[PDB]
Amino acid sequence: STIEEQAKTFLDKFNHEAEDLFYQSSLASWNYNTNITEENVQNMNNAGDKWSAFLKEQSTLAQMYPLQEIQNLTVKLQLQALQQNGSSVLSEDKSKRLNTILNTMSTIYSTGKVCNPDNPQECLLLEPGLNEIMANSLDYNERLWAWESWRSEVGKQLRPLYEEYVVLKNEMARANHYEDYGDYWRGDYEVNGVDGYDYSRGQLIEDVEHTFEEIKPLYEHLHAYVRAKLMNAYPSYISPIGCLPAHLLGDMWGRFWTNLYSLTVPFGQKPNIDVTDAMVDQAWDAQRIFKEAEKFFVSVGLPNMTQGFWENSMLTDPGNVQKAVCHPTAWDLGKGDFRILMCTKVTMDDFLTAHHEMGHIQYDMAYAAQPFLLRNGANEGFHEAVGEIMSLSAATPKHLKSIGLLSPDFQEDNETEINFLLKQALTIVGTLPFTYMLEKWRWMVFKGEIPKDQWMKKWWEMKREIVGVVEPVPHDETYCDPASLFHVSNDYSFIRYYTRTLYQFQFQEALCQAAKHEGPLHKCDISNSTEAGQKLFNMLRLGKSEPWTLALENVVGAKNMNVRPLLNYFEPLFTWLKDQNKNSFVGWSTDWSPY
Amino acid sequence: TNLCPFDEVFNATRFASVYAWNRKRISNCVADYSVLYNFAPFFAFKCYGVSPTKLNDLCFTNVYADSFVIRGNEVSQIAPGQTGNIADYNYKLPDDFTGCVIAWNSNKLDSKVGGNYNYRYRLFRKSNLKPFERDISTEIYQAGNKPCNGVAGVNCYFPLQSYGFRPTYGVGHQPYRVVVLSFELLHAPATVC
Ligand SMILES: *[C@@H]1O[C@H](CO)[C@@H](O)[C@H](O)[C@H]1NC(C)=O
Ligand SMILES: *[C@@H]1O[C@H](CO)[C@@H](O)[C@H](O)[C@H]1NC(C)=O
Ligand SMILES: *[C@@H]1O[C@H](CO)[C@@H](O)[C@H](O)[C@H]1NC(C)=O
Ligand SMILES: *[C@@H]1O[C@H](CO)[C@@H](O)[C@H](O)[C@H]1NC(C)=O
Ligand SMILES: *[C@@H]1O[C@H](CO)[C@@H](O)[C@H](O)[C@H]1NC(C)=O
Ligand SMILES: *[C@@H]1O[C@H](CO)[C@@H](O)[C@H](O)[C@H]1NC(C)=O
Ligand SMILES: [Zn+2]
Repeated sequence: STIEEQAKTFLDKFNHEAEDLFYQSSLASWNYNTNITEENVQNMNNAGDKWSAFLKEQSTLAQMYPLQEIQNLTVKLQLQALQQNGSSVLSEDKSKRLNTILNTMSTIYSTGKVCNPDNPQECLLLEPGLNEIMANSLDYNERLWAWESWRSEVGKQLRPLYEEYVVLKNEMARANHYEDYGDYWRGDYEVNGVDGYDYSRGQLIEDVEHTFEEIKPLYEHLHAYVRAKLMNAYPSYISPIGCLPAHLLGDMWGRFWTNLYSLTVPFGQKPNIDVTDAMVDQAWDAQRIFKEAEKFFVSVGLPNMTQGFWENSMLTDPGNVQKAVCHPTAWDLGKGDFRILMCTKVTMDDFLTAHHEMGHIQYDMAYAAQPFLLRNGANEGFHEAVGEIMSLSAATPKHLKSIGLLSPDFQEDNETEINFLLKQALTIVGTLPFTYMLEKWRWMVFKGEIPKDQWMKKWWEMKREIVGVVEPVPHDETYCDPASLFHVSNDYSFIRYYTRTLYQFQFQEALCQAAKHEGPLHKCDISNSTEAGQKLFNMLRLGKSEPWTLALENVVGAKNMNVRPLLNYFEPLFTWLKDQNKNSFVGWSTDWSPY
Repeated sequence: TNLCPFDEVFNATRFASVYAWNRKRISNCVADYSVLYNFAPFFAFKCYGVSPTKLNDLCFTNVYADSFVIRGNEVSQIAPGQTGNIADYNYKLPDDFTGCVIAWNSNKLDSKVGGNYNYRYRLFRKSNLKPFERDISTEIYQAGNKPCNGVAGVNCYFPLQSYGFRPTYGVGHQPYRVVVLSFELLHAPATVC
């Protein structure tokens, strides 16, 4: 009996036991989220504890195999997934310290109450009020006050915690045969052992920088346009050759520019295509919304929803009789059980949300035959890419006209496509530099290229160099600006939003070319096409059993990220922006300051 | 008139597990095969060696009826010349089968809220079974070079696993009752007609 046969037998037993055990935990979590009570919390906690204990005890037996004597790729991948030690190689007291640090950072961010000098008992917390006072506000002093106060209050309480967090995670990564914790994060895009599709952990940085170099000119033009319009909005506050202040971007951090559409609209007289009135006039409901999206997937050539999907899913708000979480979610409980949790209203946004969630569900159903540990996307950025490409084709005017939501007496105008493209670019292309700079900063901090006496200075000069955003007032080294974000204080990776954005348009262009589209890329529709559906299913069926480079070549025909489809998508807006930027300066100077 | 007792193997309160399947002999009676249509919705009604119509104009020495409960995914393995986890370790049909395999969904009887762990199947048998062999032995399976001393641990596994049927799985993982009828026409006078 060779060690490989023993590994296969162990994997069979583990698969059966894990498939039996994980369903109970998933069902308990669904029961708690659907119906919030006290017994449900206890049941969910017990199921989670049992699942975690089983996984730990199976990993402990899993390290028994050398893994150097296995010639089968599937067994090697499953054993590699099972054999990872995680946060257990380090000592026990250090583990308790790390857990306590994580918990205290999480609760500090969660509570984060902020008072005001106007009245001792007029405090505004983060999720209500502060987001409103930073998004829909127009006053300079008020939003400046909010931006300074929240960040000063939060960041001057997490710096000692964050330093110990960093050193403990670096120690754990070093004990796990990794250079640093940033390398531990980067290890998700690593493919080795397959000739012709070999990927290194260090190639990700080079590829990301190569893509950003091509991205930069369009961002510069959009930034110049927004700068001119916002200078028209704010008199005697924005230098024409300087950088945009941080607190004027419509968000606490500047992640999205989608709230700047009101100030920056090409042709404000023409309104965008809103369908809610047409949906209400025809007496639509949540059932009709989720039946018109199933037909979209059927017309492409993909399977339709199972019989239990309609019986078990919650597609309407239960009301005040019982409390449920309103966040839309696609649930894969396993053993052929797929559900969707959503509180659907009769609006146009819920149409696209339903399409996104059903795209998630179809992706989950695609690889239901794979082993338990190989039932996932090829990497962390394919679920969202598929969801967004599904929701992208259902918003075109042609699709709305086909389903009758738009009157046949309707023709697109050249003043509407530009406006729609700019509105979408304020959300899509306006977030790439932020994500890139944040992830680069955390990678540099983890690697140690930034000494502890240079955190804030390096942060706020990289912000000026890469993003083109200047701080309102100087911040001392006692501040922790990046910790204000949700994804920084809760130990989440922040690079999937870049690769996912690129994959969106790569997949969209591939499916557009497969469907014989004739016009521009922003009016493409994959409905009624079966070859595109077959080509997509060829990759969806793989799951996580093959390298993501091979899957990308299966769909697109290339083995690496490419930004050309995004530029093809945004070309008309780019030409219009170049046309309108004849009498303005493109670029910014970092030496200029507002203080 | 003396009719064969097809109401005892088709309509029974409880069936048997796959590894210990129930076999019954039928002889010296009059077979009314159209009665088998009293249920009506049948997930599988395959017949090998005989016409799709049952041809009530046939006489055989005796009939054998085998009953068990499997998943909906494993119904396709009950066929001559098939490989898998059920056709190799639990129940095998000969390459020259002459009989009919009937299978129907029984989710409302064999599934319970919280699990139904009364149905088991054999795994790691160490060798393929010959046609019509039972093997209800329960001993620790040894996959390795260190002998097991009668107890499980490391490379020593209990051969039988449970199904754990529940409502709200899906037709792939739902209970299915399977009855296999075989006709043995081998010498002697014919007593089943
Ligand atoms: C929610 O849980 C409570 C607590 O037992 C129960 O009484 C109620 O019936 C549940 N509601 C639903 C819809 O299951
Ligand atoms: C790896 O094992 C699986 C079954 O566990 C088998 O189907 C596959 O062919 C094996 N790989 C190779 C390259 O033979
Ligand atoms: C996991 O930790 C155990 C405990 O010493 C060690 O033997 C094993 O080599 C480790 N495996 C990996 C992949 O780090
Ligand atoms: C949904 O799937 C079924 C299952 O084959 C099939 O009849 C068809 O594709 C769909 N049915 C309807 C009524 O749309
Ligand atoms: C797709 O096919 C359906 C039915 O064949 C048809 O009604 C519709 O106009 C076609 N086009 C779109 C964009 O739905
Ligand atoms: C139940 O038994 C009757 C005979 O009493 C039979 O006609 C019917 O088919 C049985 N139901 C089954 C086998 O589901
Ligand atoms: Zn999503």
